[PDB]
Amino acid sequence: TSAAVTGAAPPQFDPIAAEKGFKPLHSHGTLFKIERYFAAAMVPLIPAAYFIHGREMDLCLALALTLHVHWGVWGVVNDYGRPFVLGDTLAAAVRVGAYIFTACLLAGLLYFNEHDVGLTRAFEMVWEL
Amino acid sequence: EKTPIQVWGWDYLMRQRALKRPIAPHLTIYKPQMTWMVSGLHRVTGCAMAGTLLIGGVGFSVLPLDFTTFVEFIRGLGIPWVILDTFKFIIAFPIAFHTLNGIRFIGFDMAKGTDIPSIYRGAYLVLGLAALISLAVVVYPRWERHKKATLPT
Amino acid sequence: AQYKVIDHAYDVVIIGAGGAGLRAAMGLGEAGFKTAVVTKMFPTRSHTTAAQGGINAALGSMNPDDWKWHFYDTAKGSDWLGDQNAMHYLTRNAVEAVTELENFGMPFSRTPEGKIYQRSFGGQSNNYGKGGVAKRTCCVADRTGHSMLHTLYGNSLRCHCTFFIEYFALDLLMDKGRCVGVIALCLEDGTIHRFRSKRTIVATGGYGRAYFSCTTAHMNTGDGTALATRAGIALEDLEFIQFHPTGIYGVGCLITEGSRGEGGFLVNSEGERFMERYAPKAKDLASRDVVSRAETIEIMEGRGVGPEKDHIYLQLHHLPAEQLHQRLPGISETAKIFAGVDVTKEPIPVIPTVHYNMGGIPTNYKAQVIKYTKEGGDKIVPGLYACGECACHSVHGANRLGANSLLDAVVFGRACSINIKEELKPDEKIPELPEGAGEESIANLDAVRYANGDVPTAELRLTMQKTMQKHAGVFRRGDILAEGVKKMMDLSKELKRLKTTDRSLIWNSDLTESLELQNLMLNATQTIVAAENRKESRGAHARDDFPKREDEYDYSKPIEGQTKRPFEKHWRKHTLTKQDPRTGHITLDYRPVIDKTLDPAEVDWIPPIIRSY
Amino acid sequence: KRIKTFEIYRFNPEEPGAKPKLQKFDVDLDKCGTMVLDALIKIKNEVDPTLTFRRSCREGICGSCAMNIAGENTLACICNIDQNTSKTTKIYPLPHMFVIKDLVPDMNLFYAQYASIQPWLQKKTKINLGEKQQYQSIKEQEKLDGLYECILCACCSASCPSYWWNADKYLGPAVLMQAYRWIIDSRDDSAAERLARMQDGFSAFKCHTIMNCTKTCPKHLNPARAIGEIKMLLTKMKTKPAPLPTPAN
Ligand SMILES: *Cc1cc2c(cc1C)nc1c(=O)[nH]c(=O)nc-1n2C[C@H](O)[C@H](O)[C@H](O)COP(=O)(O)OP(=O)(O)OC[C@H]1O[C@@H](n2cnc3c(N)ncnc32)[C@H](O)[C@@H]1O
Ligand code: HEM
Ligand SMILES: CC(C)Oc1cccc(NC(=O)c2ccccc2C(F)(F)F)c1
Ligand SMILES: O=C(O)/C=C/C(=O)O
Ligand code: SF4
Ligand code: F3S
Ligand code: FES
Repeated sequence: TSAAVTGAAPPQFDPIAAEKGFKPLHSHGTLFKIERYFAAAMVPLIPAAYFIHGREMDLCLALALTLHVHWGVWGVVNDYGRPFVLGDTLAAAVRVGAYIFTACLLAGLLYFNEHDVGLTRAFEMVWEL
Repeated sequence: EKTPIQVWGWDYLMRQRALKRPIAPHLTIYKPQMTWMVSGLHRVTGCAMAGTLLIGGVGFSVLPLDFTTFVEFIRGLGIPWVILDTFKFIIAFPIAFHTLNGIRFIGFDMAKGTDIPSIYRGAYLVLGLAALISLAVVVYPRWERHKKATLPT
Repeated sequence: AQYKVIDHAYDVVIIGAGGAGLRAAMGLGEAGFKTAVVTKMFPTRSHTTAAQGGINAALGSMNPDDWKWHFYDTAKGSDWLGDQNAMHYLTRNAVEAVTELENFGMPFSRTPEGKIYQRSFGGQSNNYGKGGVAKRTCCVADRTGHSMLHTLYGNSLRCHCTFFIEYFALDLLMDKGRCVGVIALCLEDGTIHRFRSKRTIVATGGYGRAYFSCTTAHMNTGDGTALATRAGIALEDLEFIQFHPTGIYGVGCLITEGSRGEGGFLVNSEGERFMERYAPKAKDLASRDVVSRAETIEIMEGRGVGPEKDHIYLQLHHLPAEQLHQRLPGISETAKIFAGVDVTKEPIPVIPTVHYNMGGIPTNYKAQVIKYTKEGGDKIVPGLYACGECACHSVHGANRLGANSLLDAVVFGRACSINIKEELKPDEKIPELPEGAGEESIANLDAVRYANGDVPTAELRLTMQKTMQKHAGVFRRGDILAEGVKKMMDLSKELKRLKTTDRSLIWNSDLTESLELQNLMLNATQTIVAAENRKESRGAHARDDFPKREDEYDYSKPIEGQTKRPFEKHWRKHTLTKQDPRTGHITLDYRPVIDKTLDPAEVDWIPPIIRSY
Repeated sequence: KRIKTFEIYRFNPEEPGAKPKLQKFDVDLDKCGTMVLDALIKIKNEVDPTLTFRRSCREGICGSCAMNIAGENTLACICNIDQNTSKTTKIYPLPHMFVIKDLVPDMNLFYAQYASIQPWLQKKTKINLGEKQQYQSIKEQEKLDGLYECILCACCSASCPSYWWNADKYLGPAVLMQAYRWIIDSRDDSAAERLARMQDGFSAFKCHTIMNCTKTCPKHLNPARAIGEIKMLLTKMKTKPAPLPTPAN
């Protein structure tokens, strides 16, 4: 029979009716600009360490190496750890564990170049065995 | 906060899961390629090193078993020289590759050399290049550790 | 079994989103109507996107030109079977139509000066038939139809018209001569829909798939013309099936006329430009109905080429790789892919293929669908419009001029808009569905779904397509057609021995196979009989046994003092087939060609002449 | 006589407790066209009419017949069947699309995303519609090469793990390809506010330069190049303006 319902217009995106209340110009461009400069300038660094060891090395390697890794893993987390699969409340928790990872790292690295051999040296020793 | 489209995207996935529709096969079926495998390995190396430096600083602090002692509760275990010398290579290769391949990925991030042939040379130029630096870092000291296992006069 | 049915209420509904479909869609959206666009694939997939050569318009970005000379050629190429008013309409509107698309942001190729680029095409000529070859086609190098269609789709979002995509139009909603809406099937979830609408546009492209070989889509089954037939509308000029000269030998992919337009020519086994014989003036750039025969002869007479002596070569290697890569990017590719041929080194294997249908659904210059009797002329069926290929304004008559179709889809689409924004009473409201209405369309579906026949949906389709090719070919003899119409009428009878397999509602492809057959029987059968009944030789149409073009006079000899032949003795008339779908039985009226302009004061009509190229 | 065999993904959505699977088909390469699509069409006609996929052009240009064949995303209608019959070719729908039936993916989210980038010309100085052309020189339209050609097949997008993982928040290469298309057109004025709409973290910055996009485009197009150019505009380097419409135009 043609005794049936009156339905609606199938889900569609209207890009102009959406442009109403929504502009927030909040640009991650500039941050992205710098995290790329960072690694860029951090290039001459990494070979310098093969050449020059010592105790100021250990510590700024660590410094830089933390920043890169922080940023980096933040990026890793927003990839693999996401709401559709995890559900929202747990996806926040991983976004936090990101910063826990920076701290666990830097504090752990700090420790190393104080009360152990250092990084530059930890390598030196492994090469002579 | 999400652009209006991202919002639409969300509801879409809600809708689509609401109909218990399947996801088309992906990593299981996609073809091994130099584009994605390099990129993959780049994370891996990326995270390998960070994972190292975690169980590093953290291990050795939360533990009463410092580095020096570890370094030789391995030296004192009759380990043949080659086996040790690829363990070094292994450690050197991450750092080698992630760095070179790293610079590459900046070009791409600036639309430099982003076309199949120039893409493919890089990927080889750098996969081989690292494998090289890596190897000379391992084997050359090992050379001077024999060049002095017999000084002429 | 049982089915879900859904009701929609829209001002206007458009069946199909081709070029014509979108150009309408956006006209109405723009003036604020509650449109609905129903189509059975994402709009960018319509056959319009394969269009290659260009779109005709006198901007003269190359050399001064007048829209009048373009009108000339249109009427000429039409072999005086077109309506001269429509052709008038088309041709003054063409400069706007195009530029509108450059303003909408189409990346037309460009002249050094900075204006639109233009190329020469088949059939066209300056100064009312006495200049050089006109450069009147505007083009995005070789991708013209594609580029345009995205542009229209791009702009179709800027004006809020609700797209019902992957929907199959089943039939029109008929209220004794009044069109109220459409019935449709929703592939994605099996639900039937009804569309109350004030107005209804059918814009569904040709029926090129009736043949074995064609340059057309798999989707081009002319289900528009099926809807008019099952709504009891008369169809017209179904014997005018254009064959495109340079189909690609193996598959049926088109190689744009634009390649001849740019220089490259035809060659036979002898290694000779045989167009110098058949068209001493235009050469390889005559009208397509001519050129297609020239090839069909050459072959028949053993000057054909290959290991089968049964196609001919299109040659372009004598041209600069520069001009080739730049003015003809796409064909260079398809050459390489299907033929395995490099246009810089070799020629391409080509062979006339069924291309366009100048036939379709009868309309005026106002693009409104019309019935017709001798008794009281032509009564407009209100609520209903048509444009593009499924249309027959007859801007083409017996032979379509090349690159005038994207034109006539832009222009009469755009006319669909302007001419409803002109006569819609913002007072009275949306038509009602009669009780138990639509129920017969669905009934077909049902039995076609569970059809326990014994000949499969696919084997049938094939046989008919073979039999169409053999009979409604380039050259048609009398006893062939009559033997054709014979077989064919057995086939429009085989439809009750029909075998189907997929019983499912959702994305049932075997079933849109079957509906799309049903809808091509009604096409092919009417196509073939109309062909048979015509005893003349004009445009796309050629007879072995009636080589002459029958007009009122005999315009070979000066007119002075000849006797006008009676309306029934000559053949300058539109063929109008009816078929009852239950029986499948065709009976044929004949409408008079419209010979008058729209503004006698602005432009003077063109009296029939001898067709020389 | 030489027989090719094909492995094809299958899902019957209407059937109760439904599961996807691979089905196997033998095909007579002697009685068949040179292209993969050809082979598909054979077995709907001659073995199995339930087998369902999308097709229109057959000339490689509609974009409908997009899928994954022997591991790569490409167009069935322009995919040469692997002659060697010792090896079995395997056909799957565009990866990580939600499937409707058999080889038929839900294309809607993709489409929307296309829409959201506003794929039409827009001008600050509003213009008389039917009147004279807008100036654009030949150097400036060549800039649009490799851009206007996208047939919206979605091959590239379905080949980008980023896009698999975050289809929802990340636009994807097909769409940014086109975004750029509009921002760099010398007749567009919205160039500044077009970039505005994707400045966030996930819209365009979630490209990790994997490069899969370019390697895969059946149309020999270059999405990454585009994306690269976008990231730049999103930061440092700038859009050019028009040269002025010359006098006597
Ligand atoms: C085949 C061809 C035609 C062609 C050409 C090259 C080729 C290969 N090149 C041309 C050129 O260079 N210049 C020119 O002027 N014309 C050229 N042509 C002819 C012209 O392109 C076509 O005739 C043109 O497409 C006309 O447009 P139209 O809108 O009428 O045709 P379409 O876009 O193919 O229409 C299809 C739309 O209708 C919908 N449809 C069809 N059936 C249904 C059903 N059953 N239900 C719902 N919708 C339906 C289609 O789905 C689509 O939206
Ligand atoms: C100057 C040397 C280095 C350069 C030039 C470099 C380059 C890069 C770049 C460009 C990325 C971004 C990935 C993307 O989003 O496409 C990245 C990511 C990352 N980097 Fe580095 N890197 C360097 C050194 C290191 C080192 C030594 C480590 C480990 C200790 C490291 C750890 C990581 C991690 C964990 C990521 C995660 C993001 C991903 O893999 O996609 N980086 N690196
Ligand atoms: C099998 C191939 C095609 O794909 C595999 C699948 C699983 C994850 C990945 N690789 C990533 O996922 C990856 C790698 C580097 C940077 C960013 C990503 C990201 F963002 F997550 F997409 C690769
Ligand atoms: O020659 C062509 O491209 C076809 C043109 C047309 O169909 O008008
Ligand atoms: S860039 Fe290529 S792969 Fe991507 S949608 Fe366009 S045609 Fe398809
Ligand atoms: S694969 Fe994705 S990562 Fe960017 S380079 Fe292509 S869009
Ligand atoms: S069906 Fe047109 S792209 Fe293959």
